[PDB]
Parts: sequence; structure tokens; C-alpha cells
Amino acid sequence: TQVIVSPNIAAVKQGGQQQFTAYVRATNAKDHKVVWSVEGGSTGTAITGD
Amino acid sequence: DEPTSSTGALTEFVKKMRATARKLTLPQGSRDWNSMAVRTRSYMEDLHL
Amino acid sequence: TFNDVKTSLGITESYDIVNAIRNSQGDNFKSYVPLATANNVAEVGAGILINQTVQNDFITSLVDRIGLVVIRQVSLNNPLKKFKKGQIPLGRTIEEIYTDITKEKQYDAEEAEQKVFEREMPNVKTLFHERNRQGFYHQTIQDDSLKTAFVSWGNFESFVSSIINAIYNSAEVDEYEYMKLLVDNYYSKGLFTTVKIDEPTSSTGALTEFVKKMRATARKLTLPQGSRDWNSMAVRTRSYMEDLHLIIDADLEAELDVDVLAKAFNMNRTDFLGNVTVIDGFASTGLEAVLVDKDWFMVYDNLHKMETVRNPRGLYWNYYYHVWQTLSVSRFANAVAFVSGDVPAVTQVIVSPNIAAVKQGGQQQFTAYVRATNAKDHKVVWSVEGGSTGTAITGDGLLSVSGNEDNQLTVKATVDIGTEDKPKLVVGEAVVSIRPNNASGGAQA
Repeated sequence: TQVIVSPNIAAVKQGGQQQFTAYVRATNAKDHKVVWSVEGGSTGTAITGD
Repeated sequence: DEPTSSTGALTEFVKKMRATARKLTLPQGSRDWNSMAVRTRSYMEDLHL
Repeated sequence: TFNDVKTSLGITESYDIVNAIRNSQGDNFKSYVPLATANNVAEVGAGILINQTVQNDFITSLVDRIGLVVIRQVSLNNPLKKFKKGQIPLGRTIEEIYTDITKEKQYDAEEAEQKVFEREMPNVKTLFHERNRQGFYHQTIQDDSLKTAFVSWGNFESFVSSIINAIYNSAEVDEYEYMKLLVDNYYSKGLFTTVKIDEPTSSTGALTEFVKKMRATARKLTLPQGSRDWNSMAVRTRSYMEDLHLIIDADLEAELDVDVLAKAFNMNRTDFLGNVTVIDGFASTGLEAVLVDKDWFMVYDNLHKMETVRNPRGLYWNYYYHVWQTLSVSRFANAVAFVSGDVPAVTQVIVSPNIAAVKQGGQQQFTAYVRATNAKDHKVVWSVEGGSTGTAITGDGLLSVSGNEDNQLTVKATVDIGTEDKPKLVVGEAVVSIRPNNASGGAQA
């Protein structure tokens, strides 16, 4: 039903990092996989599958 | 959901907690919170989390 | 005295604000163009170091005077003075003693009829402190010669007292610095309980987690039943919230203050709880935010003495401010350091009593306390490293002395961390005095 990336709002210092966690509000625990993605910026910005 | 793992987990925990606590104090009582399966009622003043 | 000296001296000059700049382009500096004496004002805008004689502009034989003398005064004070524990007149060493709890015995009537006088030693630990800094401040005042540099006694006297104010200002500075040293030292000894954090400034999330950890830790430190950890003696202690102090490194404050407290709708819920004190220290790497019991500092005064002497022949006084102090901290008192950057899996291992003292052929059960920064494993390997007889500590801390032991032992509690081909040991230890067991020795059978 919904996904709550937990850090609602965060500021990140250039050169740093911030792990975000997606809480998946759902019915049954059907092993719903989560796809991480980040938009905007340059190629120096990326996000892992965690 | 082992909430320290996420603010969403935390939130859900809180929701379930407040909900549960309310259920424990509903006027009519319930058997589902006892190990004897007897109709009881607790009070917020008596609840201890 | 001095002859002619150029206007500048310590001027490195970022740029020529005068001609090359003010007198160049009609840009920002254009605003200084209408000024008539700007060149002069700039020339000596920062003041000068040597007041070279200046003859009066009207009467060349008159000399321009010095209209005003401003003696400035300061009072430097040690922020940490509040943690001083008192004065020590006689003696060098301070002994700190702390008892501990024991294990409940099962009630049993019939088996205890032979055990009325059975005995059990109290679990008590100690640690020591001793006088440390012994220094002094030497300061000379040549009053009778100083008189030549003044006109009014108000300034003369103020100046003399100024010199005296340097004394004690320097003491406050040093005292402070040494107390910071104690923190950094205790840290370098791996003694603070380490709470790994991510550099708060790298993200508001990191900062937030830091805040959580702070408050969580503060709570744990004050739980009524106390706790075995949070200190370097591995003793069960308990602190009071009002007795916790949190030492913050300058900038960290602003980080918190601006990003969190400013936005916190209910401020108090993100408050650091303990007595926050801001410093400029933690002269190390990753050390930030130190949370300690107010009795963690063990600072005592041993000597505060101002000696003076005058040299009739030479018209001056020497002042000697002797300051001797005991500088140390308690390992019983709770002490937690938050550390950013990577840390070791284990910072230290505590081996129950540091002084066992056991008779020949006896035994001592030891427990190792591992101060892991992670949350897993770290099984302890035990070793005696003393003599080589029947002495042989078990797979846990049970010592097993040996009827023929006679060398003091050194119980090792080893935590092997890292890759098998690049292992690293974190080792805690304790020593065992060996007492002869008298009877039941020699030969047996």
C-alpha cells in the first residue's frame, strides 16, 4: 500500500553519505523487494541497493 | 517490525501499541489478553509498558 | 633605542588597497575614491608598532605627545574549574575504593549445618591517583624602572597589576588545558566506553542518530539497577542525570543547534539531557561528545603558593606562582565517548580482579568484559603466561594455580579480531600473587 523512505527530509554534506530505509507498509509479507533510485544532480551522485 | 530498524517500523509499533492499549481497556472487556481466556478489563492507569 | 622603521613590518599584504586598487578601476573600491586622506588612513589604519618621534607640524621644535594610554585587561578562566574536587595538604596518593555486589546463595538447611562459618570475600576493587603537575610561573617586575614609562599613577599601577593578572591567567589556561589532556589521555588509553557514530556533520541523519545515541546512553547510565558496563573497572554503577555532564566540541553545538534544535517543535525531546558544557578540545581523531559522571574528574590542589623575592641591587621583584596539582580521572565513574570514524571491533578487555592473589594449588574464577563497538561474538581466549608446571587456566576464566607455582601470574584475556592471515589481538589482563600453601605439599601419596 505504501513505502516510507524513513528520512523524510535530510541534508547531506558533499562527499558524504546517507543510508535511507524503506519501510514497506503492506498486507502479507510476500518478500517485496525494494528498488532504490536517486534523481537529479550529476554522476557523482548514486545510491546502492541498500 | 523491530522498529529501531526504521522510523516506519517505529511508527507502526506506536500505532499497534496505542491500539493494543486501548483494546486492553475497552469497557466490555475481553478474553484475548488473558492466559486464562477470561473476560477482563485493564485501565490505562494500571497499564505498564 | 630605535632608529627609523618602515610603516609595515608584519604586513604580509593580500593586496595593495591603495594605488593599485583604490586608484585603479571604478568597481567596488570606487566608493573610497571621494575620500581625501584614504591613502594615509590606510597606510596606518591598523596602528603602528613603534612610536617614532614626531615633531609638531607647526612648531618643528615641539614634539607631539601621547594623549592617551589604554591598558587593557583580561580575565581568563577555566571552564572546567567546576570539576575540581578539593585540596590535598599532605600525601601524594589518593586511594579510591569501590565495593561491588555478589551472588545469591540457595537456601539449604541440612547442608548448611557444616557451613555456618563458611566465608566469602567481598567483591571490592581499588584504583589510585597521584600528584602530577608540579610547575610554576616566573614573573619579574622592575617597578622602579617601569615608572619611566608612565605619567599617571593610575596607569602605572594598573600596569603593574596587569603583570600580576598574567599570573593566574596563565594558570587558568594551563589548568584547563591539562584537564583536556586528561580526557584525551583516558581516550588514548582505550578506556572510555566507545559509542561509534557517523560524523554528524556529514548528514542531518547522522546527527539525528547521534542525538538518539546520546539520550539513550544517558538513560542507560541512570537506570536504578545500575550497570556493569560504562566504566573501565567493569563494576556495577549508577549515575544520576544531574550528575552527568556532556562535553561538546564547539562547532558540534552549532551543528545541533542550527539543524535540530531550531526545528524541533518540542525542543526538550532532542535535548542532550546532561549538563552540556562546550569546549574547544578533544585533540584527537574522531573523539567528540564525552559523557561523564561529575565525579569522573579527580582533580585536586596540592599547592598554590606565591613566593616573592626582591633583588635590592637590581630594583625588581620576582614572583613565583607554584601550582602543584593531582590530575586524574576515575575509572569507577562512568565515562562514555562518542567516536566518529572507524573504530576497532573491541576497545578493551577487563579481567575481573586485577589482583587475584591465590595460594598454591588454588584457583580463581575470572570473567572478561569485552568492550565491543559492534554487537557480536568476540570470544575470549585465556592464558596464564606465568610459570610452567600444573598451572593452567581453563577454557574460561578459571585459573588453576598449581601446587608448585611460585611466579606471579598474568592472566590474559585475548580477543582475536580481523582476518586469520592478518589477526589483531585485544588483550586485557590481571595479575596473580602466589602464596605458598604450606601443608599438603612436598610429596603426595
